[PDB]
Amino acid sequence: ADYQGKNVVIIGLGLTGLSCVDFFLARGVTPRVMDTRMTPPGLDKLPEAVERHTGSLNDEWLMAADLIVASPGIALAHPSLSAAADAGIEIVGDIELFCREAQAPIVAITGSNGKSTVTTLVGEMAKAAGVNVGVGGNIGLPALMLLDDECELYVLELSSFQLETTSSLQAVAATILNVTEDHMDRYPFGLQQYRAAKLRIYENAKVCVVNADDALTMPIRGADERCVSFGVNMGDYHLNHQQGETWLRVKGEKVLNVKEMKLSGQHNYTNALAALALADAAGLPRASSLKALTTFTGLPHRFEVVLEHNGVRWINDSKATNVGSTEAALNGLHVDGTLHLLLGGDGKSADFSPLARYLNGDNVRLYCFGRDGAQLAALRPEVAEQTETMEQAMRLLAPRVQPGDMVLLSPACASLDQFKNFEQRGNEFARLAKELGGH
Ligand SMILES: Nc1ncnc2c1ncn2[C@@H]1O[C@H](COP(=O)(O)OP(=O)(O)O)[C@@H](O)[C@H]1O
Ligand SMILES: [Ca+2]
Ligand SMILES: [Ca+2]
Ligand SMILES: [Ca+2]
Ligand SMILES: [Mg+2]
Ligand SMILES: [Mg+2]
Ligand SMILES: [Mg+2]
Repeated sequence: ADYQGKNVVIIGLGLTGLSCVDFFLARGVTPRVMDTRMTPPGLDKLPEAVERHTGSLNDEWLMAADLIVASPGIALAHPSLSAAADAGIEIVGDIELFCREAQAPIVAITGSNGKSTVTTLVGEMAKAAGVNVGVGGNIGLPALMLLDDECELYVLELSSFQLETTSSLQAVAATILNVTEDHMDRYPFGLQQYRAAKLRIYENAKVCVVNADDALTMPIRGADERCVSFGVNMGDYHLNHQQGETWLRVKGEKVLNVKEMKLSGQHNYTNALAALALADAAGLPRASSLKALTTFTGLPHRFEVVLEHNGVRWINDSKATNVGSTEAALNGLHVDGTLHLLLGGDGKSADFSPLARYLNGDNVRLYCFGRDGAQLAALRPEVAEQTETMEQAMRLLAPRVQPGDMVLLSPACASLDQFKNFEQRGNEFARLAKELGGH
């Protein structure tokens, strides 16, 4: 598309907004930019020529624009944007700009949880085939930074927020991995409104990879001839457990024993299935995609085995900052002895009731900490202890573990009451696991 001579206004000075600034400058267009923060981080990366307004939105700049490029962090429902829309001003996001320029096929991945794992895994499948693949879309690698005529395949992680402002995506393969009650400040009409944003990913997709276990991932008018499913018990791509072992199964055929993989957890096995389905649909060779499943290490803090010693597996799932992530960790969980489950932090008013279903059984102990520890201990008080900190909780459980046990940090909560971020929480857990369980 051609933006020469247009009055372009960008909202957001995070890395996404900065990537939009670069996009227009590279095309000889000098945009204006605004951010509601007084001192956004990206301010000191801007060139002198770019007019900027911080500390609020600038309504007259919006109402004068030919094109508004909105960060995913502001809602189309914000009054200033609604007023611009009412005036007929075009509002797009970075992904819309990307889709108008992309000259290679796009694999598009959304869902409440699992996006970065599946996106990274599809990217590894492409790399194993020797494809110059561009993987991005998260806040650390905005999609526009990937645009290059040398790129042969794009693999994008897309949020519901980005999909709301995107109309031109034509994915070769698209998935909604799952939909769980989250992000509800932005979706005041509930789960079906959150879903509706994600459902946009299937518009004009050639193949829709759907979750056989989550009906909210089905396209809006239902399953159609484009749909390929993945699931635990059944689907085009599913899991087979027999005689103590587990295999990935595709169209009625085992393709891989999961012992060849480096990932753990049933939900990571279904992530592997979704990735394989997407890669297959994209035209990547099956053999190299399976090879990638055997070499992919997984991402830090995503149900990550940081120590396996003396028959005890210590699992850093610090990125489980919400209930849906921890529920998926507990569902189908394989533990020979006792699960020592670490829950805690700032739960952001979540309903933890869903976790109760998994917390019966004589082989579970809860160790609850942080701001909302008392609420988490209440799930099942007779097997629960409460401490202030994660380290205190780990020192409580360490003398009790036995071969066959699992120590799982899957907090279901944000870390910011006690840590700088979830990476610091997971790194501290890994340090303590080695101190306390390594000998
Ligand atoms: N398919 C899934 N369903 C639910 N939770 C998942 C799934 N895949 C991974 N998770 C968990 O969600 C958290 C974030 O995983 P990640 O792959 O970073 O997702 P996202 O990029 O969507 O934030 C981790 O706790 C991880 O174990
Ligand atoms: Ca802003
Ligand atoms: Ca206490
Ligand atoms: Ca956090
Ligand atoms: Mg992500
Ligand atoms: Mg079901
Ligand atoms: Mg609170």
